[PDB]
Amino acid sequence: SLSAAAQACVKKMRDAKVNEACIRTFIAQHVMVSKGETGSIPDSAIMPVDSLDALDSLTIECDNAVLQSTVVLKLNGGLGTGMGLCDAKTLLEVKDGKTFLDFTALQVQYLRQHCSEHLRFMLMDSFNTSASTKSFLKARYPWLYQVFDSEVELMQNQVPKILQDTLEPAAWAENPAYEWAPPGHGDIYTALYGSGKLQELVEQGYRYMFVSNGDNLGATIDKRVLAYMEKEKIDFLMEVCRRTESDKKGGHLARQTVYVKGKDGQPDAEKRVLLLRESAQCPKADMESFQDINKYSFFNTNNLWIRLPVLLETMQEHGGTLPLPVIRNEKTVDSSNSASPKVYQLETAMGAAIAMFESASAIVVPRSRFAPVKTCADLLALRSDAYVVTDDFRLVLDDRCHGHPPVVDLDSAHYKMMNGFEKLVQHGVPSLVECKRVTVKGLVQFGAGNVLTGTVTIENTDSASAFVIPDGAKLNDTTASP
Ligand SMILES: O=c1ccn([C@@H]2O[C@H](COP(=O)(O)OP(=O)(O)O[C@H]3O[C@H](CO)[C@@H](O)[C@H](O)[C@H]3O)[C@@H](O)[C@H]2O)c(=O)[nH]1
Repeated sequence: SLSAAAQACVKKMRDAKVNEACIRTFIAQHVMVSKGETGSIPDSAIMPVDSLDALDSLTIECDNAVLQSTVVLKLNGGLGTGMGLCDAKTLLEVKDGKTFLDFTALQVQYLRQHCSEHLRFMLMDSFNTSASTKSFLKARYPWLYQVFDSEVELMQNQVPKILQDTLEPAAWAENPAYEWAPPGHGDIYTALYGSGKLQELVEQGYRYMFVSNGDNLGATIDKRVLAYMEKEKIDFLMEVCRRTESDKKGGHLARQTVYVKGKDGQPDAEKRVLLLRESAQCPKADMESFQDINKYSFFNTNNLWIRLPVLLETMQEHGGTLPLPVIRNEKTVDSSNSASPKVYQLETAMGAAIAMFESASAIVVPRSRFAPVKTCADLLALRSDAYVVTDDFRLVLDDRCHGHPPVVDLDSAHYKMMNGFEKLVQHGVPSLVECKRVTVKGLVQFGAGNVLTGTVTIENTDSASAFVIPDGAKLNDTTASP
């Protein structure tokens, strides 16, 4: 029996024609929250993972059948609020004249010309990113546009922001659209299930799905992963990378120990269960432990593989939902206005599913399968010569980097927003391939042919005047300033 508040959310969602699966999923989360669940996973409750197989040790590729039964999906429904974006992040340029969307399509095309001509490709969009994405494909990749509605787009759900006190759905007279928020990428399972698409794919013979973030262009299908999954009989596989200094926004792997006292005579059998802990799930006042890349050295790339029939059946047996651990995000109904009421926005992360299948597992993969873009600082790295384009169109770190991406640090006051960062490279993107660390303090502007090497800091202590770096400049292990 639901409290009045929960019942009000259900009513609001029904009135707005929200899919039943999404409502059941959101409500179970609301029940948790009402009982005290904050979403936090304390350090005392988890332990490090010390042993995982490595993709580098694999060699056998899957058979044609298995490959043909694999669907590719790219997440594309988030906001780049932190980077001051207002539309799909994937529409931003990555290399001269090419956007994330450009390289994604080229990737699909390449696989359709080489691996499987009928490769099923999908994009999960939000209503905020849907139209922009469709129009881009229509003008640039018509072969994708023509089947956009039929097979490519998965529309994520929308859930109501709830008042922090009573947990009642919040109202915003000025702009009611602000009463709804995306539910996190963890919503993919729910949307796949509720729309009937998950069932449809399984009916058509699809058995696996390879999902990855829209910002990560180093991720494509590796037939060795499929063979490994087939053999080891794994239903869910998370690709994790050895954590570097640059991995601060995202989640890390961890384990807990479960005791399965199975059998007569045989004793306490210990069973390691894995789980994901997003930055937002670390108690705010214990963040340094989440930040210690030695304690938790396995960082989630969000390159996930899921066996569709199994996902479908476990959701069916569980009331038609995937009970992922809730993440309680705090904000105000009108993100911009801090005078607006405080609210909780319940979300889930796609990788949290690793805790939902008995045979779930993780695999360490090389850094080439992970080129993240969470900040403008990451965008700088991706744009610089540090990253290169492969033949199958993935963006990978240059060989000279040794799996070590440049540690970029830009003054949050001038470059956190895309408008600020865009003026920083207005005159050209500095070569960073031979650069291990570059920091920029104060207002600065790169000139053309700028080449950094070793550890380079650029200080503009002056402030009131943009320190414009000369053209052809060359900065090696130094601190350049006016
Ligand atoms: O409701 C949502 C929210 C996000 N996204 C998309 O899904 C990806 C989510 O990534 P983003 O918000 O940029 O990053 P995080 O959620 O902070 O982190 C994810 O990606 C990190 C690797 O970059 C992992 O370490 C984390 O565990 C994983 O949750 C992006 O393509 C988004 O556009 C959606 O489609 N819908």
